[PDB]
Amino acid sequence: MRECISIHVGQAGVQIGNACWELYCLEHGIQPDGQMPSDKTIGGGDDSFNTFFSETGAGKHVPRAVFVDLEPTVIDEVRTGTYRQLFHPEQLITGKEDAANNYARGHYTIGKEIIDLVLDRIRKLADQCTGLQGFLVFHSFGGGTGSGFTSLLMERLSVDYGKKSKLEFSIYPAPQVSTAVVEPYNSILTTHTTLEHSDCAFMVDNEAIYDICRRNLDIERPTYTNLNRLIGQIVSSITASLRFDGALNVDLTEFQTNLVPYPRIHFPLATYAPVISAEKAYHEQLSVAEITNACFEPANQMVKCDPRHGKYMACCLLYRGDVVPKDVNAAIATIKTKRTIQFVDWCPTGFKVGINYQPPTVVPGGDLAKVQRAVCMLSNTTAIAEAWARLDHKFDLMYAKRAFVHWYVGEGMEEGEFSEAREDMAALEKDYEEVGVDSV
Amino acid sequence: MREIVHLQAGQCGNQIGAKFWEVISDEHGIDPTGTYHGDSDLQLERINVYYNEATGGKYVPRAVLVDLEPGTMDSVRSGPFGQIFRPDNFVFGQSGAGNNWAKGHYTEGAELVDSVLDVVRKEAESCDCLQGFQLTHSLGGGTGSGMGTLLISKIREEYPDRIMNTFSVVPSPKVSDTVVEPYNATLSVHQLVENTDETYCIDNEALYDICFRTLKLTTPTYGDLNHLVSATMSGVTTCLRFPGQLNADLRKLAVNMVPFPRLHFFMPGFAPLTSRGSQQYRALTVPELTQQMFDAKNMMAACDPRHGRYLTVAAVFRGRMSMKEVDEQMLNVQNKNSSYFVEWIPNNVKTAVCDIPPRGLKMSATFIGNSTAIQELFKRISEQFTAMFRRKAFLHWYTGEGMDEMEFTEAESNMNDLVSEYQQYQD
Amino acid sequence: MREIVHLQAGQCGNQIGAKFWEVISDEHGIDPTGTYHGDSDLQLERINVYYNEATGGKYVPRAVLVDLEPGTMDSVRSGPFGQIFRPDNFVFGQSGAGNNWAKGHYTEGAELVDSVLDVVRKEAESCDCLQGFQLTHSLGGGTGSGMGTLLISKIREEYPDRIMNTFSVVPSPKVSDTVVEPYNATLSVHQLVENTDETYCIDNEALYDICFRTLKLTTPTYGDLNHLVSATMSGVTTCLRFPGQLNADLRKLAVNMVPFPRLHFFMPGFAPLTSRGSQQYRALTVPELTQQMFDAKNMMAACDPRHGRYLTVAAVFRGRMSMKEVDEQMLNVQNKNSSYFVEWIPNNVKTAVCDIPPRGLKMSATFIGNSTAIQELFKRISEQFTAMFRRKAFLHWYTGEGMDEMEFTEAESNMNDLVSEYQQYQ
Amino acid sequence: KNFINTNAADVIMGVAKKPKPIYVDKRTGDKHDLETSGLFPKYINKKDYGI
Amino acid sequence: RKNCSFSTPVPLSL
Amino acid sequence: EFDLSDPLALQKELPARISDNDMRNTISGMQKFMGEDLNFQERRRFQKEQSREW
Repeated sequence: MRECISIHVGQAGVQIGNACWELYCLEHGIQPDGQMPSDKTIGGGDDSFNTFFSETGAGKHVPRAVFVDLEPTVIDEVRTGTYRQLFHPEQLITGKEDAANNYARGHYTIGKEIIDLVLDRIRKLADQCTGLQGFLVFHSFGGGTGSGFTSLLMERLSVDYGKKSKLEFSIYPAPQVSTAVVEPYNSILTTHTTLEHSDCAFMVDNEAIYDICRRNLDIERPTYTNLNRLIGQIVSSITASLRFDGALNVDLTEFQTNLVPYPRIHFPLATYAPVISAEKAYHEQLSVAEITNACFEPANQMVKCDPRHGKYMACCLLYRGDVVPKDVNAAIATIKTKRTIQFVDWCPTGFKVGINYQPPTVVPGGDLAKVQRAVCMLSNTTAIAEAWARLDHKFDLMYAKRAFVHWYVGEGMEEGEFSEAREDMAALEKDYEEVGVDSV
Repeated sequence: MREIVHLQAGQCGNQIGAKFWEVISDEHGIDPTGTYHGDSDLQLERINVYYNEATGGKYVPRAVLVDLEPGTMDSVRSGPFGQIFRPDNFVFGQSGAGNNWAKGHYTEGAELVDSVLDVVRKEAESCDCLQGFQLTHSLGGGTGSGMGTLLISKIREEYPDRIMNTFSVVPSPKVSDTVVEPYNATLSVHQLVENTDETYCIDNEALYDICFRTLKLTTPTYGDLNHLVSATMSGVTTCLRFPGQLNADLRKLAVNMVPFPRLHFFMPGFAPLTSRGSQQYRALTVPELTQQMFDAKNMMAACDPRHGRYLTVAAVFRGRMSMKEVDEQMLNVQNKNSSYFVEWIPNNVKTAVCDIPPRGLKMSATFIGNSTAIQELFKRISEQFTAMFRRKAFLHWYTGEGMDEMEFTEAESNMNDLVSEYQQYQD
Repeated sequence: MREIVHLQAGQCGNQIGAKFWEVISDEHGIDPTGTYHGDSDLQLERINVYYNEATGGKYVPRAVLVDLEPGTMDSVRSGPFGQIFRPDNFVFGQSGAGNNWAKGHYTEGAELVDSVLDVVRKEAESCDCLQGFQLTHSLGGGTGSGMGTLLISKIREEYPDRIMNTFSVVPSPKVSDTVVEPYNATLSVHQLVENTDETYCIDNEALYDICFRTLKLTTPTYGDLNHLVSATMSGVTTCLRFPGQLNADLRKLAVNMVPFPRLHFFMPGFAPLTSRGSQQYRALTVPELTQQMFDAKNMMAACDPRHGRYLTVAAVFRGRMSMKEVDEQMLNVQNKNSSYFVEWIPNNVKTAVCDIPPRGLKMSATFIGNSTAIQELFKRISEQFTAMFRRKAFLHWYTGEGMDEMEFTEAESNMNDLVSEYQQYQ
Repeated sequence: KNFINTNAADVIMGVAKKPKPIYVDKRTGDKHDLETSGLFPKYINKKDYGI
Repeated sequence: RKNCSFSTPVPLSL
Repeated sequence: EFDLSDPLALQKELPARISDNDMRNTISGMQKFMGEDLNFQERRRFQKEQSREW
């Protein structure tokens, strides 16, 4: 039971998938060639891997993942790497020519070309699950296939699968740095068309994770390998109440009902507290209440917007390690007494707790410390209403002179979809306003 | 799987591309005969972008060499790597043009255009998914610019979805060696603007200003001007042949550069060039590479972007290098200097990281930049066209080929639109 | 984190720019070929103040050497320490000014400020958090004084918050080498004060009052004068590069020394100067450092505070001493000379202590201090600019280079007021 | 000639180029056309069907 | 000295 | 990836051309150029000898 079908899309999605699936192989017993070291028990000893790994007859475990891209050069070091024998070859879908930072190329022209091939592969992985909790989506708004075809993945998921839970992690574009020039046209048009189709949507951006690896860990110059390692330690802590023994269990269904109050507002923000270096855990005792306070800290946040600008609509705390169910209570009661955190008026209950026994795993040659307790957090805040205002700013900028609009009009797409998907977002800017008013 | 069919025309086009293939063949471990003699595995994985396969494990390029005189085919066939080319790809006519756009376009270059289009249609349909073409030519000669624009017109009327790319060596203004060159160059820019996706501008004046000032060479030649054009002919297409942390093909840089379909004239430059005595005094870090993409002396056009506004900007980084330090230094150049950047595009930078550096190197960097300081490249051609044209100067050489003086007058004002189209975005 | 770009100009700007960079490379342990052969590990800590770092362990100085003719500057490239500077930093024109402040300020020197400001912006934005540049030049020639005043005018405007230090080599009244040197130097000190923060004065006549009267050498050289000049150029920035008990960066050495931004003219002096046959007969003791300073023999500018008032006085001690001896000798030389200090500033003596001694030594000191006894330095340069301009002595050398007679006329009208600014404390 | 305003009229008053439908297989992207193959029904749509 | 053996056409050669 | 964040990688490094006879300076590595002239002075000298004898 408890199966989860991971869907990775884009070069960002593939390179995050390579980080997570190395973590999952080490977390259970799996080698890089599929096999366990021999189980040395009677029959099947441990069946904990069934949420992520299947099993053939012979003793080979094949992941429940689909790796999607439109450029061939990203999957061809998954196919000829260390983990080239773990993946069944048909799970790794490549195109022949990529979407080239166009939403329109990735939605109408090249994405429709490749949609029905990968919705045959997710049928086969969803007919192997006795109980399916829900999918996972790993994308980035910036690219063509990370925005265009990913937004059309969610739309044809809603037709076929109904009200099945479709989570998504995302790389929202950064405020100061940026890869590309055409990213506001991409990022606006996909938040408009995934808006009624997605259940939940966690966001991080790469500039904030830059601020932690340089500062909290003692690793100057972090490559994307060090950022992708931290993303796998959030996905693992979301799904470790499904595989390892817990005191309080949390599913993948208890996040949408506890952080998404209103239909247009499904945008929580991730945080992970004891990300620390091996020279500076020789000195610090990591208690249960010492790592609770450091999910609310604006430095240790994982997006480049301060929660103090807004109001905490809810929370979701994920405690992982050697904790006590009483010292979880002994820290939450403290946090509510500060006046530098401010819960919204119509949420007097606030929280959602989760306690799990298996401590977080040490990857050989990784970044962090061998730590005995940890806390993950997904919190939903009104302080994201400052993030679309820096995206309405850079859409209306290049749209009032209509730069780059010819690269989307002749690419199979009419032009009135530009001047309505920024009007559609214009209600969402006032919709985040009225939940910021107190009920006088 | 993403093949590139090379086209190259004239003495300028056949002597640039001969050195460029000496750059690529070493980069993929190919001998002078053609056989593979490399060491890694990534050298033989995406070699089909540029190379076909012959029998016995020998690789032959997808290059079609075009010329109107027969004396620049012997120079290329018997050069350093002249034995790697298939001999049917050489195209040559038995009488030249002799610095004439009309003989290139109508008289002599129209009997030769229908035998190259039987060659390229045999090499373009032999690709599994053809990404696009290339060109390498000069706007000063007869067969580089006359028939070299007749070819592009036939391509983009036949393969319109594919990418057409050009590495134009537009004529150098103040080291010039042809009286009749501004007729050739002014008549050739209407054919660039309607039939190219991208187009790069190269001046041989600004290739000399690298070799005197930067590299401190004693006696440079044209072998060290082709040596620099190939440095940026390979950095644009290095994310198609080698994997990276962030990829960019020839199309993704085209999606992200041109905002309006008439504004595609760019300005290349290659960063880690070091003079021989200053070679030991420098280390290869990331801000050593973004201090020389963006240095205004480094650019391969003889126009200065401090006189205009950067519409968009590219960058291609090669090596094993950090994604934070890549990203933090391009925000750094945007913020110190924010009057060289257009307002209505908030982010003006596209970035891409490839893993496999040039051979023997640790890090490397390449640039492509779009400017409103490149409308100062055409007004110095217009001033030397209508100064000369208003007294009907060399006109009998062109009108007696079957032309008309109104055909000049439209190429006055079709290029004078691009002066004033680019001008309204400086306002 | 506190880099100091070194900025030079002229023949004197290179012949001070050579010997100074010898004795930092011996102070910080650097061979003739650039690399490090040191003993301690305090000799690598704060060395980024002056040296960059290339590959292989190579520390190349952050120095710009500027001239208008290459004749005196070939001698710098082939000296004992001429292979540690990068060859890009040498900026040299093909036609010099040559004892004409007008040539260097409009015609030739404005055509040479084009590429130095590419070079100095390379050596300033390479610093992580720049502390400030530093000048040293001659006021006689037109390379140092004609264009070097125009270097300061540009870089004070582009980088306003940073620091501009100078060692003005203003020429002596009685000994000289140029007829027209009042015109070269009176003209520059009006354009000096608006663009500079802290100035000194190094007169070479005052150096001949040392090597004859204190070091007892028969035959001095300029190489035996740049030893003394650069013994103080290190002595100001010693707190920067070596730790102490009570530090003083060059910001802090001015903020206790400039009561107003037109009171910035200080006269250096230096303690361990002793003859080779008189070397054995003195103990390196705390009173021996402070008895030679306030003696009028030692000061590096030919101008004496018997006429004037010690307005504010500074002190920089090097060596590992006991600071109460520093504290008591200052007070017992402050109470005795009760007519030699003003009284509107009650405490006038500023202090620092640096552990590392100068090389081959134990203890030493350096003095920084303005007075009204340096308006006499400009009473003897604008008495001879009005003994020369009143009947137009060399004027056709000046008006025909794109000038006006107002630019001379305003220059006396600073000397009747900036000197009269100094005068009111008498 | 006003280029900025006419470059926006050329995209709004126009038609989108509909693609020729193409399907893939094999997991290496072998692409075939849809109509010419026997998958999508085309030939029962003819006029003289069944007569 | 000019050596045009490669470039002469196969109609016109020695 | 300690080598990216060494404190002494700038010391523990080699320049791209230690001397003119170094093995890792090929055409694609753009440190070595064809038109630099080290045979210039000897060629000029033997040119002058040839001129004198003619």
